[PDB]
Amino acid sequence: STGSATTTPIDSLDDAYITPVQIGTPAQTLNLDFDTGSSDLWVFSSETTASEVDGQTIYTPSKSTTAKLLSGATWSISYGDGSSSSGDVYTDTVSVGGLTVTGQAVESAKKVSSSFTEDSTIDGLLGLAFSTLNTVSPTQQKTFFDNAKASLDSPVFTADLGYHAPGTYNFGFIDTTAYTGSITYTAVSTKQGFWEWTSTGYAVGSGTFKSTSIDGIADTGTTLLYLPATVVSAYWAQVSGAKSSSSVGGYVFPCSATLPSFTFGVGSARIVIPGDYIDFGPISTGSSSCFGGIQSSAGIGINIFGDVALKAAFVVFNGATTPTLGFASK
Repeated sequence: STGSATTTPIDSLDDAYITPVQIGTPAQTLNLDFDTGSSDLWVFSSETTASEVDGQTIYTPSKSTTAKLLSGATWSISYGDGSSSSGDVYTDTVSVGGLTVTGQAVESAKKVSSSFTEDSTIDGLLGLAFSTLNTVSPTQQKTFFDNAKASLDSPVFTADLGYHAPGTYNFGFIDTTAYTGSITYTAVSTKQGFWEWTSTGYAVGSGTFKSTSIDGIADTGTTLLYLPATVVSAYWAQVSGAKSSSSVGGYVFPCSATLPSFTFGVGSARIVIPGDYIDFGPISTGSSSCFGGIQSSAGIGINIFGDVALKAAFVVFNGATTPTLGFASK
């Protein structure tokens, strides 16, 4: 089997991407944030504290003839941005782009933190990291991809995120029309539960490529590109007037600037992020200070190849017995 679904930016800045997902019988379609950095499929629901729902579409398990309470199971997750959610668990039928998994754990939110409530466009998350990170207790549950894998034509999914435009998540096949050149594959460590890999270096604009190993994670659920402070300083030093602002929480730059590109290495191959992809717009409405799309990881503990980086590539998440990642230009 295969599946193919369009993923759409939630706003004009590509702050996140939503993909429609069918849950239950009859189908209830919710727009979920596909997140290769976590491993829970959780949704706003009829059980979510009413004051914490503000415009999201909810899953109502009582209206699904295939929903079954997973007795005794609870979940609770905290994300790197400080947001969180928790609740109980149903199993139900879940379909993405024509690919159907029966008995998928659907984690029903009883509580969500403010950033989730405040984002009316995101009805939940669909985790695509390794199932060892799944938070369901006392019986850990498998991700949608893990459950589908054996049925897929090939044990892979691909992320093709658009810049200010829709893109595609495919399951079970590699669309050879969706990229240019060849796909370069690179080793993955699953030791932390992430799609963790080592970039071979970087360049800023037309500058020379610096060969240096940068371990990080391919994370569709993180908006920006978080890299070591040395790398980030070298990038922003090429932008007149750019500075790190403690009050704003990162590098800002004059909105009048034209940003340089940023290149990252994948083995001997190179992925070029155009400068425009690094502009996240005014820090507040009407400001001439703009927020940068490349930020320091120094306070995180891990480097994160988020959407800013991934949207410049066609990315293969190869879930073979030994997982690997593939990157192609497009």
